[PDB]
Amino acid sequence: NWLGGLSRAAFPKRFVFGTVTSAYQVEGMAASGGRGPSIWDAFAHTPGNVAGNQNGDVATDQYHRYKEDVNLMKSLNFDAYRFSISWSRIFPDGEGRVNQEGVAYYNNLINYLLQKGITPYVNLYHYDLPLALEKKYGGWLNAKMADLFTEYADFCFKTFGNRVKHWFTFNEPRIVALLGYDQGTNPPKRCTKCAAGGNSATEPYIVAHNFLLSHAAAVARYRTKYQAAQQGKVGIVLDFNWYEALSNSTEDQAAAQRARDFHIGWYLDPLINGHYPQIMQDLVKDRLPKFTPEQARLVKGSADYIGINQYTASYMKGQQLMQQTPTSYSADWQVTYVFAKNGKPIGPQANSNWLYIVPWGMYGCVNYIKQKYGNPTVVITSNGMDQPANLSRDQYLRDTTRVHFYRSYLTQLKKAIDEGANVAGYFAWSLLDNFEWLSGYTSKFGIVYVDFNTLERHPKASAYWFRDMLKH
Ligand SMILES: [Zn+2]
Repeated sequence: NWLGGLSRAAFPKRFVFGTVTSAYQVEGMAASGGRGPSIWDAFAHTPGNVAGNQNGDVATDQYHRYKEDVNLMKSLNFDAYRFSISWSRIFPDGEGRVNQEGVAYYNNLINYLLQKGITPYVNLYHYDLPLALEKKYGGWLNAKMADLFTEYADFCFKTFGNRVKHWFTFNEPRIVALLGYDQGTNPPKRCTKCAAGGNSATEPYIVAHNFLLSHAAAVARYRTKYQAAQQGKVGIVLDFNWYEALSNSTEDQAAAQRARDFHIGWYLDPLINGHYPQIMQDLVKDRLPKFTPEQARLVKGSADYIGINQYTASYMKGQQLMQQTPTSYSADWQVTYVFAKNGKPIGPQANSNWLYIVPWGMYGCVNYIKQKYGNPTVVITSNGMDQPANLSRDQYLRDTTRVHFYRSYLTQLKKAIDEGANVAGYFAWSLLDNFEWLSGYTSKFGIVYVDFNTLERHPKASAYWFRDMLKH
């Protein structure tokens, strides 16, 4: 049947299903309601940076329409909603003066969600550093971010935490490090070649270290000041795409494992075990910052659950490990990407070139975390695929590839859970077609279509699929 045997009964009791957005991608009102600019506002307003020179000034205008969108997600039988708070909408300069109008918006959103029986899962940060902090402090290159982020987090805990019980600090710090400071294609556009400056061999590691230290500091503040009264939880969201050895050779299996360690272990080994992966210590050496014993003890165990954003999988081919002049975080892995095996592609691509449709990658990732890291509580915090630009409304709505995508990926997640993986929830990226970063409005990830001329919402076939699967 079109559900393929899936329903709430096929998952654990009290398993959480939700949808996901982020502030800059859906809110709009980017320069209104008292919001200060983020590094993404500056980046997107520069000609050439985003597809079609588009930006998030208006986006889906969820700022004005949030009750429509909450009504819709309730009608589709979701239990929860993952969204982010824009740091610069609360603190336009990232520190100092509070924008009360911004505070009121998130109060209103949170209160309506609760009124409608949808649990808020709230991210503090989703790529959108206040531009003032980038300019004044140098953003995530500066260890002072720990203090700056903790003060912002403290405000959010105090202001919203009597109602919000499920927090995340960051979203995919690996992607910030990779695209912001290795390749230099996302803000602040730093890299060895880059006009803005940078060093692709050192800066990604500095940035990741500062995310880990800031996460740990924010959680320490939660636990020492707020947790007794509020009784909520705080985690982090990490991307993890699967790596499969191209062959059973020792060198191909070692390559796939190196890729896992440089991708997810970079954050998970510190968060679970209190140190960076051994292979990273061995290869990156003095370019990898060292936690002091005290810092390592603050980072270890500092995530109450691990959010995983899972989309795709790649084959990995190995090589003899060589002594090499450092060039970049990416080159440090000493692996070779491969997208076919035995003459067959690993899967077909969605609209995004990096997004190969590989449902068994979901099982791969979840099983791996279960087996390697002592089966921590995991929440799938994003999973989904995109349609291309320029389709007709009805073409967007008949999204049979996305229906197949969710049925297959959820069957694979179910397989892992039935084998004992401690997965507590699953969140579809995205509730709505939205501003997809460098792709702007040319990539459509939503289970709900948004007409970007009229701003009208129309649920796609995949939205009705969820509604059917999730009925109580
Ligand atoms: Zn509006």
